[PDB]
Amino acid sequence: NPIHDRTSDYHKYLKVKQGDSDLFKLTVSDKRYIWYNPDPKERDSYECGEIVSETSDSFTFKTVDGQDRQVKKDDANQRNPIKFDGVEDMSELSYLNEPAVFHNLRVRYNQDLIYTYSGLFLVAVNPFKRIPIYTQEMVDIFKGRRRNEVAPHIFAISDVAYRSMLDDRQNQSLLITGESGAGKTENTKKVIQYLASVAGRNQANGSGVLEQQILQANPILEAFGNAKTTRNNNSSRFGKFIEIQFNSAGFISGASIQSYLLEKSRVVFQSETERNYHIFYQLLAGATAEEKKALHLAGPESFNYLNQSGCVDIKGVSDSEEFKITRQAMDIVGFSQEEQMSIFKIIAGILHLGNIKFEKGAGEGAVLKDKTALNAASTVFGVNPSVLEKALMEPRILAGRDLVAQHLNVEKSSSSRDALVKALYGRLFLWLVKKINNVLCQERKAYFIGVLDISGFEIFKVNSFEQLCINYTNEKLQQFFNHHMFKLEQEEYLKEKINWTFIDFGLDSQATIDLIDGRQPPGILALLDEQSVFPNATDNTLITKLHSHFSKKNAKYEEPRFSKTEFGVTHYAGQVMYEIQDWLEKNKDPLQQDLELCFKDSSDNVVTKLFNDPNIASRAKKGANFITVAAQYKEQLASLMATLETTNPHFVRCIIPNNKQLPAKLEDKVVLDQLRCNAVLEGIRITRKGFPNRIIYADFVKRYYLLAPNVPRDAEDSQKATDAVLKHLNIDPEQYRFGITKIFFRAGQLARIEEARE
Repeated sequence: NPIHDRTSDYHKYLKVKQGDSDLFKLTVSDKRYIWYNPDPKERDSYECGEIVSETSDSFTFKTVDGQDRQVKKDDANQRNPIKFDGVEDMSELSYLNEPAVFHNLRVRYNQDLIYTYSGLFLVAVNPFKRIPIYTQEMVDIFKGRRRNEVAPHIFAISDVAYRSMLDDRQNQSLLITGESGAGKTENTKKVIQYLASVAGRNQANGSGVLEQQILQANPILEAFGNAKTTRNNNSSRFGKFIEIQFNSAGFISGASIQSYLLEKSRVVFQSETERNYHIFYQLLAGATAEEKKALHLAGPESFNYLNQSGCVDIKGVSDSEEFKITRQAMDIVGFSQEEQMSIFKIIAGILHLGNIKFEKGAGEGAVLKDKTALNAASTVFGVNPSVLEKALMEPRILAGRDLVAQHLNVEKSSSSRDALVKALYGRLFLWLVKKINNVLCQERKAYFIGVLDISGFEIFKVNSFEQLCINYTNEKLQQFFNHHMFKLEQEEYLKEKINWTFIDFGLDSQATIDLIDGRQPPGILALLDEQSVFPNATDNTLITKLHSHFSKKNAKYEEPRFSKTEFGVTHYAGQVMYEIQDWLEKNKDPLQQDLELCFKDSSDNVVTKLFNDPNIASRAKKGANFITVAAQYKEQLASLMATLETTNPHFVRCIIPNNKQLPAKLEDKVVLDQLRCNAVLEGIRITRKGFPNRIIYADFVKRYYLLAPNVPRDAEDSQKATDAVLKHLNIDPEQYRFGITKIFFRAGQLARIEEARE
């Protein structure tokens, strides 16, 4: 049942059902169409045309409503011949317009074919349905297969990365990106699944204990890193760089996980129709009778951190059941049964801190009249409720050389409480991953295949400091792609006898990067850092600086017309308006030293290494105190790229067909503007300067042969074996760059040579 049997699930679900015959009796076209739009202003809605007057000025195409508009060779989105509809590689489409590219994966999608190669890119549209293509029988089919040797699948790009590591003896990397809830996380899971198979270490068919530890380090991270949102009922609230390490033989020997940008806010505040992290709900419905009273728990709605968001129980699964796999995977990877209670006690404590309703007392300054929830909160932790009490409403400050206790109003006595909660969860999660690495990362890793999982550019309603970071990361990854293209493009420029004219891109992406992290002149991240060192500077002066540095003095910068708090940065994808607000606070992650030294000596074995160890409770020591959140981010990002540059990358781009989570719903607007949020199309357009028919070597030699007296069927060398149907037919040095060595083909004008009778 290989590529041979046409009645296998492989042919059924991953292939376009293959007719019979082949010759002049298969769908044939003898005319020409075009992609126009019925609505002039509305861009994302197109329709089939008809081209009736050629004249090299414009195209006077017919319509379907009977009328006859016009257009020239600047917008004419000439549609590809129908024999192309369905192609697995868009790298062959004679025309590369926006609608053309949308139509292909549109046809692919209606046939449940969600994977499609676009150049060196791997495109995958979220099916919102159960396609049975992830079986063990499926994995065995991709083993030892080549890209052009099989159909497009996450397994195809996985195997290829694995084979290259064994052959070229180089390191590999996968870059899976896209909007949240668009396919990723799941794709990256399939990558690990496949690799656990081909490079598995079990006698007969299974895991070798080690493999499971890896396969099980996943349920845990989703329990703390996932939650239901408006995009997906699982949606990842963090980025991650997973490194799968091997030995020389090609056997999986260990792995290591890297974490980024955890959504600390979700803990304290979930949005409408959304819910908090899974771990909370799995605990409540999961913990047995005695465990509930042990930590003083009650209903999943009697907690201020889980009730205001108008939703609790999700539609499709339970929670107590998935709490089984959580504690199950927790003891497979290795976590003391007591260390697991410790983890839960914090998850439980967090709930009670959210239940501390601060009330007003004598004039300003709050009062916790009802010491009910705090006591319980302080119980599970192991801290002094008395000192915790006033360390949260009467912290000391170092104003001058005086160190004075200070009563706080409700707003600031509540903010400090939420800041305490975030810090805890953000460190616990930072502790989880840490324990997992020491159980899976290694000492003498031979080679590794890395899987970067993070979202690309994203324009929300209100962009804040966390959006600046990822958009800053994307600017580099997108620069990494365009740069990687040079190297290769130049290579196959060499073995063609005739070599192409040196061509450069200095990459206009460097400008935006300078605007963000530049040193001299200072960039956003720089000016922001100088503004944070002062125990004084506000959010007004913060933006006052930027506007005085970049307004009318920087191309990528823009000052809003009527807005008094924002600024716009022109990225690769477009302009994004950023709101200032609490950047000055979140850039330092302040935590009143009293709450720090309050927890720093508690009764527990887990909650203490969170406050006592600088590897988890602090940042790099240089000059004054430790560094800023933005400083650490620039550093880690830079480190990420250092590794990436050492590897041979593969690019996967996830897509969502609709904002409703429905199958068979391919929205033009939604899907179309998503092919530009990413550029998977422009990736090929750069090769269009040479050849846009990218495929293997020469096929006109080994495909056609019936054509009228011109080229024979079998000639001597695949280079000039067809030395007539593509030259003496109105051609000369001006098409495909084939001298005497190697090349790829050119199909731009390909339409006059074939389309009628043989």
